[PDB]
Amino acid sequence: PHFHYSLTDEQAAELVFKKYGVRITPEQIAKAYAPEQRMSWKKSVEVARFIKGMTLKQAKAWLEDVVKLKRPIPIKTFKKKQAHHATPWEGWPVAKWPVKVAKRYLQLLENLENNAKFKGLDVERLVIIHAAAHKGIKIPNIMPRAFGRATPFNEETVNVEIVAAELPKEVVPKRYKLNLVKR
RNA sequence: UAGGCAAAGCCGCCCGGUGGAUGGCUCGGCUCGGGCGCCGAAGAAGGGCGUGGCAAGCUGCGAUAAGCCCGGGGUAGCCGCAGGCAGGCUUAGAACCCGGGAUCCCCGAAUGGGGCUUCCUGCCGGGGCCGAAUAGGCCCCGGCGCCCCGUAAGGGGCGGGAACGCGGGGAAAGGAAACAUCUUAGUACCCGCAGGAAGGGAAGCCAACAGGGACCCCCUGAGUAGGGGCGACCGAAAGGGGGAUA
RNA sequence: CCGUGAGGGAAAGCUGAAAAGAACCCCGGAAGGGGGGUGAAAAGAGCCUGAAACCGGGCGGCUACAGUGGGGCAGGCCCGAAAGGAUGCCCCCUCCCGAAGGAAACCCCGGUGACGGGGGAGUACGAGGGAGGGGGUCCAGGGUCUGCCCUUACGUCUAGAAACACGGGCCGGGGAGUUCACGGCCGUGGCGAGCCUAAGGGGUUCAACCCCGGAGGCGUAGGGAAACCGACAGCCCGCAGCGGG
RNA sequence: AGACCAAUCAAGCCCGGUGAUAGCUGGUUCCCCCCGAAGCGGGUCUCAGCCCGGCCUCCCCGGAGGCGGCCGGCGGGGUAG
RNA sequence: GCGGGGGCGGUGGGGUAAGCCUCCGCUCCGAGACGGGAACAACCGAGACCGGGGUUAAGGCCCCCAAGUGCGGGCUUAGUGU
RNA sequence: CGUGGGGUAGGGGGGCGCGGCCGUGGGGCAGAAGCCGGGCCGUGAGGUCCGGUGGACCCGCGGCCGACGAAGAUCCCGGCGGUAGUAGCAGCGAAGAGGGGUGAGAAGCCCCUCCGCCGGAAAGGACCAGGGUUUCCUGGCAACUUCAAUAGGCCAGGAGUUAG
RNA sequence: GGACGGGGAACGAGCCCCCGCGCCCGUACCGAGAACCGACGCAGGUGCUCCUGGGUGAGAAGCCCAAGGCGGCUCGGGUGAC
RNA sequence: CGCAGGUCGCAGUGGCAAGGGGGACCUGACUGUUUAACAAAAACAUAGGUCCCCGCGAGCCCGUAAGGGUGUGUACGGGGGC
RNA sequence: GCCCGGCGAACCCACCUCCAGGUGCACAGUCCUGGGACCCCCGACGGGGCGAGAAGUCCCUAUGGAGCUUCACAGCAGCCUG
RNA sequence: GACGGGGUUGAUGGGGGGGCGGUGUAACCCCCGAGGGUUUCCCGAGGGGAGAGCCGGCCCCUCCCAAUCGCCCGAGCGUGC
Ligand SMILES: [Mg+2]
Ligand SMILES: [Mg+2]
Ligand SMILES: [Mg+2]
Ligand SMILES: [Mg+2]
Ligand SMILES: [Mg+2]
Ligand SMILES: [Mg+2]
Ligand SMILES: [Mg+2]
Ligand SMILES: [Mg+2]
Ligand SMILES: [Mg+2]
Ligand SMILES: [Mg+2]
Ligand SMILES: [Mg+2]
Ligand SMILES: [Mg+2]
Ligand SMILES: [Mg+2]
Ligand SMILES: [Mg+2]
Ligand SMILES: [Mg+2]
Ligand SMILES: [Mg+2]
Ligand SMILES: [Mg+2]
Ligand SMILES: [Mg+2]
Ligand SMILES: [Mg+2]
Ligand SMILES: [Mg+2]
Ligand SMILES: [Mg+2]
Ligand SMILES: [Mg+2]
Ligand SMILES: [Mg+2]
Ligand SMILES: [Mg+2]
Ligand SMILES: [Mg+2]
Ligand SMILES: [Mg+2]
Ligand SMILES: [Mg+2]
Ligand SMILES: [Mg+2]
Ligand SMILES: [Mg+2]
Ligand SMILES: [Mg+2]
Ligand SMILES: [Mg+2]
Ligand SMILES: [Mg+2]
Ligand SMILES: [Mg+2]
Ligand SMILES: [Mg+2]
Ligand SMILES: [Mg+2]
Ligand SMILES: [Mg+2]
Ligand SMILES: [Mg+2]
Ligand SMILES: [Mg+2]
Ligand SMILES: [Mg+2]
Ligand SMILES: [Mg+2]
Ligand SMILES: [Mg+2]
Ligand SMILES: [Mg+2]
Ligand SMILES: [Mg+2]
Ligand SMILES: [Mg+2]
Ligand SMILES: [Mg+2]
Ligand SMILES: [Mg+2]
Ligand SMILES: [Mg+2]
Ligand SMILES: [Mg+2]
Ligand SMILES: [Mg+2]
Ligand SMILES: [Mg+2]
Ligand SMILES: [Mg+2]
Ligand SMILES: [Mg+2]
Ligand SMILES: [Mg+2]
Ligand SMILES: [Mg+2]
Ligand SMILES: [Mg+2]
Ligand SMILES: [Mg+2]
Ligand SMILES: [Mg+2]
Ligand SMILES: [Mg+2]
Ligand SMILES: [Mg+2]
Ligand SMILES: [Mg+2]
Ligand SMILES: [Mg+2]
Ligand SMILES: [Mg+2]
Ligand SMILES: [Mg+2]
Ligand SMILES: [Mg+2]
Ligand SMILES: [Mg+2]
Repeated sequence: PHFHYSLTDEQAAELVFKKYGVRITPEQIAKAYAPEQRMSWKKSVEVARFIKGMTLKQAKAWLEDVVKLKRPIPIKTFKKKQAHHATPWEGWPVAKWPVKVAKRYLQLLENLENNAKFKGLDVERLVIIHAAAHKGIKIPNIMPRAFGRATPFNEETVNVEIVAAELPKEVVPKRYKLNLVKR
């Protein structure tokens, strides 16, 4: 089945003008989709939020450091009973190192890099403008319990969509922006 | 002081994901009316197993195994559900439909005898094979159930079928605002036995001095007479009108 | 498929007119993704439409010194194309009429006084209803937030429910006075000292419809257990109505 | 030990009678308009039910009187004190 | 519908008493909105079709809170009391 | 005209909606039903229109009939939440490590070395019932294994049980 | 298997050599802390049912080690508060 | 299996393995059995004691019946109580 | 256990609740009058939420059961007798 | 999570040397040893001497190794009373 994006190319350009002050055409937009990935759905949402507004190289470098357990990911929404940690950013103490989710996002970023390159876009000026994860279909399974009862033990898959735009180099951020209160 | 100005969180709309509602559809169901109505030792119904080039299920079929023969209809396509890959069949008339035949494994009333495994095994007669042998052994085919009728030759019963029919055995729950007689009910259910229908049927009748005229079924008589802790409740018959008529 | 067994037993329909069932290029270990195609439409084989709950993203409003939901009034921000008004709405000014109600300054009389009374004055004003002029730009409606005022979840039995009385996590779909017989009564319709046919029969354009069928049922008379017997227009009061004054 | 007789025993399980019965408990689905109660008396194996009256409602007949108040005339009464 | 309940009155009758039991009567709640009583079915006021204007009822008028730090006399020293 | 306007149970009177039928009048591929949002009308049940989506049926009016209206029944069936990236994946006296290979990818698959546990046995040898292909070979990783996987009692294809 | 009897033939063995025949069904694998039953790849139950070397020791006890098997009673790492 | 001598340790059945003991009362004699899943007991049973029905075509018990159990038995026996 | 990586449920859930003293179907998160609180997150606990679990087994009621008893009302076998 | 110290302009952890401490005297060598035998050059539990040996989640000294390379946050402007 085909999966649609929450945002069409026409509104992606409109969003780019609203956030960067520049006008671009749908020819400067690259997309990729990773349907039904077997990974944590809550941590996928946190990753998509964090890498939005990064350049593609910035997101790749950070995620490659999550895999090595050298940089964490902030957990803003799914934080009940999650411990605090020292963080490289400012304004939020709840952090995780989702290795499995990071590896899948790196494959999606690899597909997105190719899709932009195939269009002739300059990858150094590619900026992630929209990222979203969705709970996909469930793969049902049961866990036998005590007293003759069985309870659900499900694999909830994740649909990840990503859209990036090629911006003029004079408006592209050159460093990480890591004030999470202001972000 | 308020704005630029933002945490986590809240509300609303749009888009997406999830979900499968709604709407439309319908080769399915249900109800009613009409027809038609038995199958089985000539081995049934039911079941098991097998059967397709690639085939698991369903459907069909039975080692001749989605099929064989003859005839009629039907003419050019065909190889079931089932839209694939091959290879074939068919104008010397197929597929398909209808009638008649052939084949029809094992179990099954199952019937030579067993059967704790739908498989095993005996005797007799005939045949084949191994074998030097005519011995011995092995294999194939046929007969071999019980109870009966008949002098015998021979013949009969058995099992099945959605409901309906005939004979017998035969409750309780509930109701009676408790409950026992009673009712429920000669019901549920059980046992036996038939047919395409069964049962009934040809006055030791009914009536009332006037007369009907075998029987069954329908309408009525009638919730009347009558039965009944005369309570709950139960409940005709003759007569009259019809279906049909022997 | 469940139970040793007697027995018990689900869920599950829909591509398109036509496969035209997605060539080809790039990426991926692969599921697959991007580009590019087919078609009227992706309707993409996880296949019509594709709601809500639910989750993600975007947008609008709020957000860390202020206790929550609902209603009214006033305001902030945002939407306000169509289907509503724009002959609108708002402000100012002027004019007219005006219900119930209705002052004040000031003069006079009283009281220690709060205040009362006569005049001013049924005036100024007053719900609303009419007419005109100047100025402005959207108004209505909607989302959200703030201020002020008001405000004790629902369903239920109960004398008494916000109850520390019980039931519901949410959403969708489903989910409860029916039919026959008999009786009483009502509202109408047909016929009327009569009313209706039942089963059934003939025809049909064949369960409809037309015609036949009066058996029987109820009514026309009651009293009595039964044998048995078996019925009014005479007088008064008087509503309606009619006639007289 | 009223143990155990297939997770079942002061009387198994399966299917049937069977939609057993329940004066008891739960539920009973759209809108507006008119009027508007009762928990009293009597009887009942009656006391968580039901029937006959009181109280509600709707329709019809009938046809001129009626009475939660007061005054007076004529009566009754045996309480407070 | 045949479970009633609150206020007041019959020293009702009973009971140590009871937000107690059992009668008699008016009213109210049940089935009655609203103002006052701090909250509060039945205490006080009062009965609501909808919108608006006005005036009163109970009760209140230092602030919370609309309206008086209202007027004369007297008492209390306990924050009694309100 | 009314010193008319509260109301539970209950009685009485009128209307709205849903599915079909008998009539009548219409709409629809120049877009029906359904669906999302919105304006207008009605006290209200509800009606109607607009924009979007959709792709073939539907509606007004009169009459008639019902398998006819849900917020609730520890209601039924399905779906899906918060809980929550939480509990558990400890306890029953074994456990791993280094190097190499394979592979897209290796703590975990294969080989060696080191370390450990059983040894009258939750563990080695045999084997009944029961199971029925789980056996063996080749290949594989969507699902399955409380984690991983290139492994496997899993999946696909092939094969295998010999008696005086 | 033997003995004790009865009947029959003229041949003929339990010894030696030599010839022939022996049907039908089962046979893989697990046999259990993952192949059985318990909804499960379940610390239970079935089956430890039958068998087991050396040292110590009374011992088929425990402990240690062979033959033989296992690291699959199918999560890993860090920290060293309560 | 014993004797003599030497000698070390906190500890010599050094780990492993492996009884705490005594006095008295109540109670059931004892071993045994029991509420599978809250009771293991003083409850049940028991050997022993005693009573009853019975000479067998009996006594007691099962079956609608045909018939059956005790009984392939016989008072030193079968059945039934305490 | 806690922290990291991986898998990934359930109970329960009208909505969801700072404290005091009142009031009320007499034991209030939601009403009244006060007192406080910058918001969010982690660990822990078990005082409260008349916490969750289970249509109270206690007790009563029903013209409800079951089983058991006998000197209940009846009935049927079995045995004895004509 | 936080907190505190150091971060080359440095003794922050390790290594090395030294101090202090725990245990109890390793190896090698020499002597004694109940007794027995290849007769007294061998066996032999054990005792003595010299040397301790092993070890430190403590202290000092010494740059030998590592405190590196790097990644971020951050006010700046208006308006009214
Ligand atoms: Mg179990
Ligand atoms: Mg997952
Ligand atoms: Mg935020
Ligand atoms: Mg057959
Ligand atoms: Mg046979
Ligand atoms: Mg027959
Ligand atoms: Mg019945
Ligand atoms: Mg009865
Ligand atoms: Mg009874
Ligand atoms: Mg006949
Ligand atoms: Mg006949
Ligand atoms: Mg009868
Ligand atoms: Mg679709
Ligand atoms: Mg507009
Ligand atoms: Mg307009
Ligand atoms: Mg109650
Ligand atoms: Mg009560
Ligand atoms: Mg309530
Ligand atoms: Mg209740
Ligand atoms: Mg609940
Ligand atoms: Mg007992
Ligand atoms: Mg029984
Ligand atoms: Mg019974
Ligand atoms: Mg039953
Ligand atoms: Mg009224
Ligand atoms: Mg009740
Ligand atoms: Mg008088
Ligand atoms: Mg007196
Ligand atoms: Mg009463
Ligand atoms: Mg009273
Ligand atoms: Mg009531
Ligand atoms: Mg008040
Ligand atoms: Mg004031
Ligand atoms: Mg009214
Ligand atoms: Mg109509
Ligand atoms: Mg309701
Ligand atoms: Mg549910
Ligand atoms: Mg959940
Ligand atoms: Mg844990
Ligand atoms: Mg061990
Ligand atoms: Mg392990
Ligand atoms: Mg060992
Ligand atoms: Mg041992
Ligand atoms: Mg073994
Ligand atoms: Mg294998
Ligand atoms: Mg293999
Ligand atoms: Mg397999
Ligand atoms: Mg074998
Ligand atoms: Mg296991
Ligand atoms: Mg070995
Ligand atoms: Mg762990
Ligand atoms: Mg020990
Ligand atoms: Mg004893
Ligand atoms: Mg027990
Ligand atoms: Mg015990
Ligand atoms: Mg005893
Ligand atoms: Mg004695
Ligand atoms: Mg005695
Ligand atoms: Mg974790
Ligand atoms: Mg109180
Ligand atoms: Mg509460
Ligand atoms: Mg906690
Ligand atoms: Mg109860
Ligand atoms: Mg109960
Ligand atoms: Mg009673």
